[PDB]
Amino acid sequence: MERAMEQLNRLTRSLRRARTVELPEDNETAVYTLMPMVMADQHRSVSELLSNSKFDVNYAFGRVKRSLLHIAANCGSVECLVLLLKKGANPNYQDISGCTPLHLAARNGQKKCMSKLLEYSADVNICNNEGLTAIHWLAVNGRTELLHDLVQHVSDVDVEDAMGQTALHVACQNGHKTTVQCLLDSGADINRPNVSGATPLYFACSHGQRDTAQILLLRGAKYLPDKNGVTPLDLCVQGGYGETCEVLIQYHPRLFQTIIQMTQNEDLRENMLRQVLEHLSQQSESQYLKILTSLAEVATTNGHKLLSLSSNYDAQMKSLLRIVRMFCHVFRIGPSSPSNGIDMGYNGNKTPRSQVFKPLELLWHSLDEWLVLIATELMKNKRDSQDVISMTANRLSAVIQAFYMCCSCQMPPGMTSPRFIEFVCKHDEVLKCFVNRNPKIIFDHFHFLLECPELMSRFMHIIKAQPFKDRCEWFYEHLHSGQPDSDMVHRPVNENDILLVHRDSIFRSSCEVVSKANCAKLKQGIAVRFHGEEGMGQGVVREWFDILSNEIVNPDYALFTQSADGTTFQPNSNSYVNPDHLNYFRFAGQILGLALNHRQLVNIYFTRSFYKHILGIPVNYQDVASIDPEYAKNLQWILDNDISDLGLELTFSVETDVFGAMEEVPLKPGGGSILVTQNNKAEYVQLVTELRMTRAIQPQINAFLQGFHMFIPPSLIQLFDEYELELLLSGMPEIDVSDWIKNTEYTSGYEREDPVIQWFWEVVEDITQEERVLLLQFVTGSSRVPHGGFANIMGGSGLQNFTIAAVPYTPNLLPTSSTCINMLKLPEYPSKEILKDRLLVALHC
Amino acid sequence: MERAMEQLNRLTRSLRRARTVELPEDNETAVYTLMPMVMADQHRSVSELLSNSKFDVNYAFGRVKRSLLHIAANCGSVECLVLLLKKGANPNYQDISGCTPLHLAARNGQKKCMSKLLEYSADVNICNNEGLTAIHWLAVNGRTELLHDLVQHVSDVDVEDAMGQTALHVACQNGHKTTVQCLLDSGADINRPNVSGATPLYFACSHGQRDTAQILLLRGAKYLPDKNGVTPLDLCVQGGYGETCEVLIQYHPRLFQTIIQMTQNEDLRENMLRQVLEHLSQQSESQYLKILTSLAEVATTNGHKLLSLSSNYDAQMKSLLRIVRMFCHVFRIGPSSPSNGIDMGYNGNKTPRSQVFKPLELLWHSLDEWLVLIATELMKNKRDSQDVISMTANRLSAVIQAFYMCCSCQMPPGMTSPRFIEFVCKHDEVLKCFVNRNPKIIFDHFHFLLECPELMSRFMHIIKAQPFKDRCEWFYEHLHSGQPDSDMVHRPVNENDILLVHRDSIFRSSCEVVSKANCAKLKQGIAVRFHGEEGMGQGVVREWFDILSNEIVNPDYALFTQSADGTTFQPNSNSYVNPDHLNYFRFAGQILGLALNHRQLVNIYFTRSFYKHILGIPVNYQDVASIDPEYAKNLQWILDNDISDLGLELTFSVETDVFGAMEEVPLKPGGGSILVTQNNKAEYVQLVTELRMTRAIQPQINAFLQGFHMFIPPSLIQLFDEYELELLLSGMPEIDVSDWIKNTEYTSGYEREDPVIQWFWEVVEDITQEERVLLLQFVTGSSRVPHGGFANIMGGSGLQNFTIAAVPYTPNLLPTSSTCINMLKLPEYPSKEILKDRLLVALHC
Repeated sequence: MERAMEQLNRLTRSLRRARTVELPEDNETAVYTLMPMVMADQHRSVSELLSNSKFDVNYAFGRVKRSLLHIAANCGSVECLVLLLKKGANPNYQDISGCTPLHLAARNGQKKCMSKLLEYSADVNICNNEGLTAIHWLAVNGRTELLHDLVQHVSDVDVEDAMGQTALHVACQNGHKTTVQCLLDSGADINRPNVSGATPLYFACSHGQRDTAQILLLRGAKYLPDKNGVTPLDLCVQGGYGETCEVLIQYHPRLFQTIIQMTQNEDLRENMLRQVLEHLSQQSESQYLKILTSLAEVATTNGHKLLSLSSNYDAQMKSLLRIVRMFCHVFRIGPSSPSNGIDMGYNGNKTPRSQVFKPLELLWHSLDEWLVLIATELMKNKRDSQDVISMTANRLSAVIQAFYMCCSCQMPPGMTSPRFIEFVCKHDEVLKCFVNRNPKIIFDHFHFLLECPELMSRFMHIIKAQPFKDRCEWFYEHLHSGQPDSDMVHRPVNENDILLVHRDSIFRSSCEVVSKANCAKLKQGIAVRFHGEEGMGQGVVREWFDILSNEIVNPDYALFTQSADGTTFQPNSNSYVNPDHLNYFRFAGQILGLALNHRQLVNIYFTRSFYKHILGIPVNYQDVASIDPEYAKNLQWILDNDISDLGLELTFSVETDVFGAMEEVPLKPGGGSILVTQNNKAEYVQLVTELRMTRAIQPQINAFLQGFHMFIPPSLIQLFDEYELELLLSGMPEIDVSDWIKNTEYTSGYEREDPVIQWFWEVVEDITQEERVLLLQFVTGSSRVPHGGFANIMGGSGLQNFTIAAVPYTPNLLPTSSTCINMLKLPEYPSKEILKDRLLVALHC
Repeated sequence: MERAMEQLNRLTRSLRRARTVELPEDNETAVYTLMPMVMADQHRSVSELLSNSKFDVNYAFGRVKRSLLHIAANCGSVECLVLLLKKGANPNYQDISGCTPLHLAARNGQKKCMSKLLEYSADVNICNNEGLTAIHWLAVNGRTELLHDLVQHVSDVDVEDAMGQTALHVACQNGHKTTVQCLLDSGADINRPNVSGATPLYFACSHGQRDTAQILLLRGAKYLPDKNGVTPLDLCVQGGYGETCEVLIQYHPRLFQTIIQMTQNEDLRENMLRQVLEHLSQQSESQYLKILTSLAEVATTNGHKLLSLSSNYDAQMKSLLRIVRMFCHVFRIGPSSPSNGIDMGYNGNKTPRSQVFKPLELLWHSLDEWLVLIATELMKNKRDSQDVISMTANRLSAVIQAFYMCCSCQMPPGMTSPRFIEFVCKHDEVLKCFVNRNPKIIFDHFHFLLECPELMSRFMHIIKAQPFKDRCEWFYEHLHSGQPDSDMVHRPVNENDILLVHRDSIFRSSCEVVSKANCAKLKQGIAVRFHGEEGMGQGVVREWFDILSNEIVNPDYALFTQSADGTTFQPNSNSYVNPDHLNYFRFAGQILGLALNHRQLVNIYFTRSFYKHILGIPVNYQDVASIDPEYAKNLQWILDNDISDLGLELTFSVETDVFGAMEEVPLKPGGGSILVTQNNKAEYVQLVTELRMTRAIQPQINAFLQGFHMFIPPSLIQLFDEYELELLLSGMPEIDVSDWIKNTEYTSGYEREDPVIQWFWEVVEDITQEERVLLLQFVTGSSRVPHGGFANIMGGSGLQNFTIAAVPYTPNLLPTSSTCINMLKLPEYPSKEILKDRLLVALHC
């Protein structure tokens, strides 16, 4: 009969909202309704008509093949969970990844399921095929409360992955508290060696969990190395964190010495040691002393042992520096307080210096014990001057580097001790005797001993004591290195190495651009752009300079002029008319400052005065000649004469006919109140020159350098000679001896028939280009022959090719090059060997 | 004798600082010392020993060949300037560019030089070979003071470039005051026709110099067109500035009408007219009226003249809109005050409406005079229904577009007048009769008449009145256009169309990404990136979606489930457990929202309910069947029966067994206090359904759409049918009739021997793909056959290939597809033509 509808007649009336019929005859259908309702947490609904059914739970679903009993892990359906277990189940199934509802409850954080599951039970000691246990699952997650609420059910703390890790091994690898105390309360093993022999502790010293480690050593946790032999402590280094060591050392003060041993080694990136020592140094004064004290002893030891001659030059030496460099750095931060860094409040100290520095004093005394002998040895070796000398020199070279390092920190910034100088006072001989052997060297050991101008304030001395001929291939080092100082050999990078130029007004526009940027972004071969247009990288860069190669010397802002030669330039004294000029002078040197760093020439060259004022020299007498010959020619006549002869005196105040005013102005205060002494003849005119400069040069020159020194520091340049200097502004010349032969002019009734000229050419045609280029400028001032060759020489005004001038000028005297006359004046030597020998004496100087 | 040194013996003593000897015997030397000293402004120094010399000034220098007399232009060396002119000179030389020291003094701003030069004189009427005169040089620079101080020397104001420009022509082309008044005071010509006939005034109307123009028309400056015939006034338009016109019209009120004539034209970018009219409208109320009034008359005229049938469809129509569109825009800014914009303070007005709108009223009355007849014509044409009809329709179509434009501005935003509706009330017949002819059209004229839902709040009406068969190639328009609404056919661009994804957590990561951006940046086929890695543009984009094609339907956050069919999805009702879900639902639609805009499928498809809740439909009865058959099967049995039969009633409060509570809850307040009426049988269960939805669907659905509508507005979609909808989510299917033939299942003791099946296939194999795809889903619900073909069908649970079912089900009735049974139930038609004809009646519906 149709009474089968009667159950539904109840369902429709009052249960159709909640439920359907449990007679679809497919277990897959049952999940298609229950799978929500399980997750609905419909506690008893699941049972209501399920009271009739023929579908057991051991059948599962999904590609996982997972039962709803697993699913109940998710939403906390504890009542349905029980309802399932009234039906029965084997919860720790062979799930696809070795999982189980228990693990999944933990992941879902349903407490009561874990409880009610474990009011029943199924073995937890099981694992995933991926490795983990229930307990390990919780340890990484650090799921404390359930995990403490879990231990009551379970027997063993020997639980392990098949790999062997315990929960204990996890919680410090991850970093966590509570997992400790429970298992400590449970009585687990503290050393519990891994398969590799590692320990729970061994993790933490990789980690930085200072506080647990404070508990464990309190708890009595043992210290010991790996099965391989390494220590825990080598790791807390590479973790960089030092309070964890500070915690460690409260439990083991013994090991403080070990760090002094860990630094002798060389396996490390040294910087990490600084992190540690930086911190600890700021953890006591009494520490801070004993630290430095101990270091010096090591330094002192290795110092002696570098002089233990068998020591390799590599081993001891590198060990040394790594102690010293920090030692220098530590003193910068400086005398610590207990538990704290540098002693605040009181700027002095408790007289540490002897206690800390005594081990040095023996080494330096020991150094002195060698060096003082050594001066005797090489100096006494008078008739006769492998090289143990050069060997031992190198060993000491490291030490010589120390003597700046040890010394250059207990002084304000930049300033040196005269104690350094006193060292030089005794050993000056030997010091020359090294560079006598080692031209190759300065930028390695000595690199900074030069660098100080306050030492070069004397040690200009040795810079000259090494003469010119050695400087050539190291004049080249500044080219085929970067500048061999490492900040200049090296080029940085930045995310925006780009500048945008406005094309029609590059002279003022670039001033608006480059002023709007900072040095470090610009200390690089940066690419350049137009304003709103690309420029093909290097292309616009070529355009940008070589346009500025015009704009700079164009009278675009009333800025420069040509000197008396023509074919060159010198700044206009009158550029103070328009006050922005200094912004252009600062700008000017910056632009050139790039030109040399990245080493493409400029299509400009300048007179001699300008290079000289840059490079820092007091300009000599004869440079005057390019200003006006009628001035200089007659001053030369004065250099023969004295006050006794000429029957005239200089009024030491003269009409400073400048700025539309014959400004009566003295030579000098005090200088205005004297008459000419015979000694003064060149000396005031030097001052007239400098005072011919000061009116426009002095402010403007400084403005120019301060823009210039951005891109090269002033002191790298001290090698260079001003004559050679332009070669990086212009490249080497094509030495055009061929076209030179073509247009040699001759005077004094004079043509190549003269054997003097035959003897002349015979010397010329064996001369190095390193001297031919000098002679070219020595007599022209300017350098470059035009594009076609030496025939293109125009003399500025009238095509005066170069002239060779021999005259009855005394053989007892040296030449003078009538420069803008494009001429060199020479004495007629009597004979060949006299010419061939003494013409060299004439020309080299 | 050596007494020649005596002059220098004075020089050294007291003049060597200031001077040298003037005997170098080269005039080029003299410049090499003086060229500074000239610029030094050494007033008298230049003369001192120059008193003896043999070098005249007419010799010059540089590639310019320029004298120091020119150079004195620079620094104001008036005394030296005179000193030169004591020596004599011809200052207006044939300089290289036709220049002269006078021009150069002006450029350098040295007043006295200009004075002292012109205490002497040389003809200023000369010019540059580049074109300019002295006076023109000053005009552009606007160098007033010297220029006023200049006129006293000079005779003519007829001065001109050889091109013919006067100073007067310059100063307004550039914009400047003072040059006017001086020459006005001088008595220059105000019209002064150029070679092209242009005038000084003619420049200003290109320029915007309102104030001079205020002076000139005050001064009596004449108005007149070009030699070509164009006006000044056409330029002040394209300069966009209107007060200059406002200045103009104070002097010429007559021309106010001309702008009404300038807008009829079509040479212009219309926007500039808005700039003008925007301003002027805000320059009086009485203006503001007369403006709109005049416009309507033009509109009214052109309106009639569009109905002057000879008018081309292009000309009058475009003229119209350009009046109306502004007219609409003007009212937005709205009723102006005198001299000012919109009347502040009082939100009403002075009753403008009839005065402004009357010209419309005739046109619309005139429109009504046509349309009311026109309904008669086409409707009375009853036996018999080129096409002047379609022609005149198009003409009116423009007008029909007006009727929204004229109407949709005196109302708050979005809302319409029922006056519009009243128009439809009379003309509904004709309105259908157009689209009856014009399927092709809506997005051109009507585009917005649809767009209003408040009009579609009725005009849903005509959207259905046009039936399905027309929608196919315009269902395709949304594909082979963008969406044919222009904002969607068009894609914007931005400088950063880039998003950065984090690869291992794309589901939550992308939520962190896309929430961190704004719509307009994202309304584009934007490229995508990984976090710290590139992704090959389209590649990661494919990866990003097609990973999300998994992540979305993965139970990754407890979000979706599979529906009863399997092989599809529906949202989990239980996703309210974890409150961020709405952020994912909003997120969800956004992600899909891109998928359709840029038209690559998703590797997902959904059930029918989900599409229906999206698209805005009230879900029908039979969609229920995918939820539970045991529910739906028995409700079907109820649809045969009524309260009279079944002997049962629904308790209108039932156990809402949800959230672990048999929540006794009514059907509805008021619904809970009734018993079943026979009419109610489907009606409450609809409400049960919607209330089976509301518990989870209602909040979540809205969250999903609000993320979705970002990338398509809701109303573009109103064309679509939900069945066809998925094709843009999945692409068209490979219609696999071949493999379909291979695995056709058969039941009711039934195999292809039956002629019914022969008659079946005979109909099937002529069916369009546009209907075959429907039938596939009509009986499967799901769409896609797996990769290998129709043989891969798995039925979800048990490989139930599709089944064809014919039964003694009455021929008087239509099919029902037992869908997840993969079956279609059909009546056995008695004969072939009955099958061939009436099976169509069965299947199309």
